[PDB]
Amino acid sequence: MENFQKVEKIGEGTYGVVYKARNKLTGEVVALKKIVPSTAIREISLLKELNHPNIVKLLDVIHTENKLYLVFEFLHQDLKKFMDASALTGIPLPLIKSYLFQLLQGLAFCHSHRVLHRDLKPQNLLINTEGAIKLADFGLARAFGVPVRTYTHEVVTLWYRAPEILLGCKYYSTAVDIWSLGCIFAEMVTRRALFPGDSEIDQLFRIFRTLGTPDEVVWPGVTSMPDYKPSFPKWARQDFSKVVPPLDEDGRSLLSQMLHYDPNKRISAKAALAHPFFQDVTKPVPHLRL
Ligand SMILES: Cc1nc(C)c(-c2ccnc(N/C=N\O)n2)s1
Repeated sequence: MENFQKVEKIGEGTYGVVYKARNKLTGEVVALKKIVPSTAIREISLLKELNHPNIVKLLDVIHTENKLYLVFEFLHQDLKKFMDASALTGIPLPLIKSYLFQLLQGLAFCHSHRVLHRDLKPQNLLINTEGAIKLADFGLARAFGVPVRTYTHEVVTLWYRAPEILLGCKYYSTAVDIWSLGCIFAEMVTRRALFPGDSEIDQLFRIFRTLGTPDEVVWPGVTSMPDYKPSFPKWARQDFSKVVPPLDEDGRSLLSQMLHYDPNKRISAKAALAHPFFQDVTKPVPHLRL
């Protein structure tokens, strides 16, 4: 731990602040996240062996006097920022399409080894001047979870949370990740969050008012879920043409499938890569201001 010299604060996570750190030894620049039991360790240690070009590498795990340290490779920017930096113009489609392609490539990899992220948001997606984007804090939800607030004495984000999770399902699959990504995808195209809910019920209803209130017809077993309430308002499904304009039909189709209520009907990572939308996929370069 005394092998790193803090430089600045890359930000604050839901369970620990992130710092950019100089590696006294190698002298390499790394992302250091401070955070305990043994089960977690065995788990987060297992993540070290998991590596993919689009999965932000967990270089080394460091546990000292009940003070956990995650050492990650460093990337200079996250999508949340890059987006704020492109709100006026907007990310070019070719970059959106590639960013989604690579993201699923990664998702496909993790899910393949049955590793869910549970909490994908732009802020956990990192990019480099070379045109690549990677997933960060992946598989960390399994190790621990989330309090009532956060370490930073605040509150997380529900905006990208799937409905099964919002409805009480305690045994959710990889499908939840596809939902989050699909939301992100939509944000990239419109430059505004899809379901910016400010509470679980707001989150749910906001989702209801766009895709209609679910039921056994489109989501078999939906009424038997823990937090499902028969008294839910019955909204009608809005036209997707009004949701992600001006995205083309290939996009709307692909998105529609990433947002199917029924998790098992929801499109998978491996499958999304073969969807017509990636017929003309390339690898543009971003224009980050460092
Ligand atoms: C929240 C974050 N979680 C991780 C793992 C982050 C991260 C990872 C790599 N590089 C960076 N740096 C971003 N800007 O300087 N941030 S930011």
